[PDB]
Amino acid sequence: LHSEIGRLNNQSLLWGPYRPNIYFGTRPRIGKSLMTGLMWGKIESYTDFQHTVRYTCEQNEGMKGYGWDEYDPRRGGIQSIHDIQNGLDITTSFVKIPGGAHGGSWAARIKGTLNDDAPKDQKTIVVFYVSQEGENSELEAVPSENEFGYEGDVILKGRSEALGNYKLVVTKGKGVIPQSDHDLSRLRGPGQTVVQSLTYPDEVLWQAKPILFQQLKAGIDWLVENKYDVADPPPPWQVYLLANKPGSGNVHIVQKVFEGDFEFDILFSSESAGKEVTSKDLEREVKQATEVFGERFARVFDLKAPFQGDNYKKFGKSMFSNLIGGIGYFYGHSLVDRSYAPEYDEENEGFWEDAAEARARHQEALEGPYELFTSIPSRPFFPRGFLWDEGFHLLPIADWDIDLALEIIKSWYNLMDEDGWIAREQILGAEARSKVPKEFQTQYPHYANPPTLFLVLDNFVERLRKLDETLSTASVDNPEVGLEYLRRLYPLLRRQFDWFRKTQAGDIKSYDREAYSTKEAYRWRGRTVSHCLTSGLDDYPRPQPPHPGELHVDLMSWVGVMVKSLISIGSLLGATEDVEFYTKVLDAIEHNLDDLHWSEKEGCYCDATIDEFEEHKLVCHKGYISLFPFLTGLLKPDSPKLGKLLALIGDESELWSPYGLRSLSKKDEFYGTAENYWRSPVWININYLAIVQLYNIATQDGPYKETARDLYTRLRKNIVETVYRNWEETGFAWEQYNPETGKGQRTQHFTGWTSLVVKIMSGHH
Ligand SMILES: NNNc1ccc(NCCOC(=O)NCCN[C@H]2C[C@](O)(CO)[C@@H](O)[C@H](O)[C@H]2O)c([N+](=O)[O-])c1
Repeated sequence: LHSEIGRLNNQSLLWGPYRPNIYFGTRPRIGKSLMTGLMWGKIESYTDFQHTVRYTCEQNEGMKGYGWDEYDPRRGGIQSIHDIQNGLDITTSFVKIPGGAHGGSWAARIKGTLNDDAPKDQKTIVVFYVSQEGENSELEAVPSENEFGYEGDVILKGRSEALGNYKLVVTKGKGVIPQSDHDLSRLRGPGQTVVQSLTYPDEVLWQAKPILFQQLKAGIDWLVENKYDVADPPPPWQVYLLANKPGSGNVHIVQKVFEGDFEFDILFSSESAGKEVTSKDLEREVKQATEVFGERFARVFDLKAPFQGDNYKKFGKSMFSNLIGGIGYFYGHSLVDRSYAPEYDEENEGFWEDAAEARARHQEALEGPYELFTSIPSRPFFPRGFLWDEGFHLLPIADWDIDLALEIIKSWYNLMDEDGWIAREQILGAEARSKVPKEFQTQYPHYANPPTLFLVLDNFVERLRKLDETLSTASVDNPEVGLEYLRRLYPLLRRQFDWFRKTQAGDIKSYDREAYSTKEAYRWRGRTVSHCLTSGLDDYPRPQPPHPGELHVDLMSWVGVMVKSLISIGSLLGATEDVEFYTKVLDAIEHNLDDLHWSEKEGCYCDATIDEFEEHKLVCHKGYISLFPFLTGLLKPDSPKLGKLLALIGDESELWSPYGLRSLSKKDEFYGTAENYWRSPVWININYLAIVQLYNIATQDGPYKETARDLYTRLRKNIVETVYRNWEETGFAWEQYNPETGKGQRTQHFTGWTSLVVKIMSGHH
């Protein structure tokens, strides 16, 4: 029955708009298969279209906003694009119809509505782009009755081993199609839908924009050749309408020109299913999907006071839909340095200069291919997997569809190498590589990243302890299924644990360092003078200079998080030899956090180094780092240390702003310095951890109960209102929030762990 549920999940999740890097497009969870993409742009002149056309996601002054209004990857949803430049408000509805043996059918409706500023007679070019990779697969446009293009629907017939037999139809659609009186209409028609079928080597099929432009250019070249000129030029839109040449190939370009408002549909019909999909089907399923989404939202994200109002409900649906609608499928090679140069060991003073020299050797090579199914921090700026981000993305996703979250964990864990390493950024394939400068593509097997995915696993364990509806929860309703999942995953968690202890170990025994355990001390590899990218907290101030004797209290705390889950899961599997080892490490970390990291003087945790004169020195920068033992759930509810941290969190002159907890204290010398990334702004992921821990203390007998209750209440309020006010004003979730003004700054469309705000509002942790 475990294998049964796995097959049902496979079939359920196969199709999706799993191309978050573009406004709109579909692909299935198969590396080499069928992919679709939407392009549009107004055409007003002979040279404007190339600047107006939209394809990959961006955010600038010309695009007001975009995102999913509702989305469930099992069913589909609706996306809204608000394009100032092209004067267009676009709707893309996408829906899945289960059936057959090949992962079902789907349909999309693309609807374009001119805004008020647009000339009533704007010409808009719309392109649907279709590609198929594979050695033994086929795809063909059925030619039209008419000479020059299509009066009605365009039918593509294809086949592959992955998908079997299928048909993809691009319907005729509603809207005025402009007509030309030019001479040229005698050879190119007066204006009609057109198809060009082409073939390129598989590996470049993804470059839709250049492929399309290469065709437009050849069209124009043909004009110049055949004596069409400025004596008497055809209208711009006709100059950019391709000559109709349907046939067979691995690329098919469907082009339409509309005057005024438009709509058309794409229907993908799996032949192995019932009868083929119709437009009337699409409308039904769209309506049905909405109802289903609505009802689930109210059960799963039941917003509590003072956020019960409809305004906060629209806000919640927007934050949730955009996070889950980021889910993508990636496939291809990664760029890894597998030299393991000894300089990466970072054992010397000045190691950063060594490791730069090792990097300058450039021994990195492509390897793979790999696949990943994952949600993403930002469609326009970060459309790929990020290790510790995913930990946060999956927390609300898990509430919604636990089986989906587990799928994404499985996907992530399947990437882990024999050593136990997973790269912190997953850039798979040329398409993903295309948005990342070369200098930043290379992953390093010594670079770790917070194991935030353990948090999601914790939520699963506690739920396990105490047809789409059925599938979404199958892994908790069927305990044998739950356990088998953990059984298969458990070894890899353990490998990761050990990998941490091997590669990220700090130096106790070689120094004048007294402490309860000789084993337990951690230092992030990869740090520069200015940065510690691997910790997640890029420029949070650390010991200067960096030094092989550093210990990092955040890293040690993460280790604690892992052991606690390893205990929980190990128990469920009866791996007693293991569970006993874990307990001794937990015990040691608890003592060692105190022995090595606690400053009695400052009243918080700190990172350590080694002096000019070789003694252990604590270095305190009051901020997120300082609270780590608390945020990660390691301190007992009656601890005096905890009480002292509650004082720190509450203190307006340190961390507590009207807008949330500041990343760094206003008292710290490093406040608001350098790039001021993690040196003062309010970050929702860390605020979320605090809100959760405060709630724990608040709902449990103890000395800090009512102080925590007070902080919980006010912090939940502050964080939600900050993210909400900004959403109301700007349309966007932001990466971080300004502690002085409350304004969102840095990356937009950050959904992204900012979306955790849905879980904060709904509460009852
Ligand atoms: N002006 N542009 N400079 C610039 C510098 C470096 C790079 N490439 C390194 C790839 O890493 C990054 O993206 N940047 C670090 C920012 N990290 C943020 C966000 C996130 O990393 C993902 O949400 C979280 O995980 C981190 O916790 C959080 O601190 C690029 N680039 O174009 O890729 C551009």
